[PDB]
Amino acid sequence: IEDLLFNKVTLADAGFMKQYGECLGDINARDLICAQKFNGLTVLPPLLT
Amino acid sequence: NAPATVCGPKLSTDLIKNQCVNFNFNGLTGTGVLTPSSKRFQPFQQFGR
Repeated sequence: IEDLLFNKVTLADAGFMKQYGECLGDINARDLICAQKFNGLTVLPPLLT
Repeated sequence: NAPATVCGPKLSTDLIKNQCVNFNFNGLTGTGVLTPSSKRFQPFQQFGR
């Protein structure tokens, strides 16, 4: 039952790591996360996994 | 805002890529890293935003 619930909600960022090289290697796509990171906005992971 | 043909006296240098440098492009100054681009500029376009 927990499998169905998790698939029913769309999440933006699967993880909480975004390497510097990856943003530069993906410049063509206007990724929303890379734009936030380059402007000093950060999202922190929850303590409990 | 657009291509220019009248410029002040100043010596140019060689392009340095994949490194954080101070740049000056036709009078526009800043700091950043330069990498090759796949964008397609029309003849009357000089800058992208």
